Amino acid sequence: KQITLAHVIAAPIEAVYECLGVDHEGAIGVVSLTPNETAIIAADIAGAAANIDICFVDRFTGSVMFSGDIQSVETSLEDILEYFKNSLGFSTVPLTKS
Amino acid sequence: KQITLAHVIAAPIEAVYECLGVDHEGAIGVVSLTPNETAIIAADIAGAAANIDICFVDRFTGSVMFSGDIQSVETSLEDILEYFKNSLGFSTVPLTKS
Amino acid sequence: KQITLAHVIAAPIEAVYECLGVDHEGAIGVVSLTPNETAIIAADIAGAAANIDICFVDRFTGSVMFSGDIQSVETSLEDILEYFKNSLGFSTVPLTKS
Amino acid sequence: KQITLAHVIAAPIEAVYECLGVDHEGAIGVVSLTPNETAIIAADIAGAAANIDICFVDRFTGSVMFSGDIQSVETSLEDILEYFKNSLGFSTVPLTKS
Amino acid sequence: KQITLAHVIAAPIEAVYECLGVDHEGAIGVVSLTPNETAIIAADIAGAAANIDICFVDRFTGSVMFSGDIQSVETSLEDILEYFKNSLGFSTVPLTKS
Amino acid sequence: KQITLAHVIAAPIEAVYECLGVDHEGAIGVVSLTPNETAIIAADIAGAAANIDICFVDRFTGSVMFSGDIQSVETSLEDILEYFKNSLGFSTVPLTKS
Repeated sequence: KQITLAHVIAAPIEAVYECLGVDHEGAIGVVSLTPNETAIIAADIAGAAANIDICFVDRFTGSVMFSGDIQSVETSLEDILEYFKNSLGFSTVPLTKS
Repeated sequence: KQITLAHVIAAPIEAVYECLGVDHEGAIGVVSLTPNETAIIAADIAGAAANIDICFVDRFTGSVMFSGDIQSVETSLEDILEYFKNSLGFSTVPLTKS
Repeated sequence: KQITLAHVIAAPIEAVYECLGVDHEGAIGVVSLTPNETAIIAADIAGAAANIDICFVDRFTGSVMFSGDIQSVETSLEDILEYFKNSLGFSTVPLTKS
Repeated sequence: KQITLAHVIAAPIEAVYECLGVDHEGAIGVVSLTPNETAIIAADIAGAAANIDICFVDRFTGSVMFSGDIQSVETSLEDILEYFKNSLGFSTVPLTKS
Repeated sequence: KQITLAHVIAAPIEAVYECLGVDHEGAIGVVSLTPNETAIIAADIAGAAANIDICFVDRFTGSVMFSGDIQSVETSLEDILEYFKNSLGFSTVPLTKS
Repeated sequence: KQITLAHVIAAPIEAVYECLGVDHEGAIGVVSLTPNETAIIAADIAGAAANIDICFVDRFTGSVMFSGDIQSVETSLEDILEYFKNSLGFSTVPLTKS
């Protein structure tokens, strides 16, 4: 049980927005974890902050992405890292910004 | 022989339901175990409570997911943990809620 | 976390330009990394040099391509390799030219 | 990083030419490699011998095809295998003739 | 590298002939292989027996079909299976009749 | 190699008949399989019961449809499922009625 990425893109670009198909507004939170199925649980905690929009949940690769105000995304990532670490006994990586 | 996840999502969201393709009603039980093939045996015990709906069984990764009323999912997970522990001699993780 | 390709094509040809659909001017930077989703983060750093044009970002295969003056592409690739190595703790391959 | 095919068809037929849409003259060099995006780099090296004509470059499947005199195609395939092996650290298959 | 189908239809029907657009005479050899591009190489070996007529070559799906006397089609399929197995190092399925 | 649909419509309607262009008499057998080209082989086995009429064979999508008495259509579907499973080593879905 590992979270290998819990990243936030503060200021994405047109090509990054167009790729995900979002409103060209806000940060993007990216998460990678193993086992791959737990992307469904991570997506749930990220989606609990109602202003966060789930971009895609891939249960095969273990990937989650979501958009919203920089602050909401950081809280969502922080919440995912905190729960998975303390409750689900995952070994989490530190949060990263670009 | 390990069950590394036996998790229930009590109140999933639109994006989580849409991802699995269910009726946007009920909890979701998630299970990870090794060896990976025994996802077929776990799915059988989860599917024995006839109101539980099997979402996907992955025998390559060792992943099972299923929907239904919060109570049915908990019983299904509890039954899987109890059988695999006592009968199949697995080392099980405690049941988790989100 | 691996960057397996960080390549620059200094002098591409008509068929290579026509394939990507660019202005038949400049070098092409090609990047492959795992996990595949981090193509979104690599594309962001490549797109930060405003004269670089993002050709395609594939989050499923982990592939990024972008065009612009040979010098801009090298800096973009160099920046991607430097950040992913130092910040995101990736194991990067050396930059390559054709 | 693998080149799984680097094949030359010395004497193709009407149906093979008509399928690719070439001048019904010369051999056809076929290349398959992973990652799939590096078909763009292989196409560049094949297209460097100016008498070779690029038929199609598929960056999604990792496929390159090109026509020209039997000798030009062999050199192009030989060059691709040599560069990818020595420079890009690919594990190449032997060249094949039909 | 896999040949998943190498099938012969000994006695096709009006609707099968009309679908392919052939002279309503002879067997039909059907071939599926991965990678998909090698349908071009399979078509070449099938077309080497000059009485065989190439129906379609799909390089995207990896599909080849061709008509002619039952004996010519069997030899063409047998030749494809033998070459791809021994030379191109494919894992071939047994030849099938309907 | 998968048969994903092997369905029979016992009592179709005017709009369904008019859509296919049949004599407004009998059931309709619908089949979906991958690879898509094997629709030609499925159509052959369905067309072997001479009272069955082939509606369309799509080798690109992998789709077959045919009309005739409810009993003939069931036998044709049953025969397709049995052959593809036992001979061609397909993983077949159960037959369905509407």
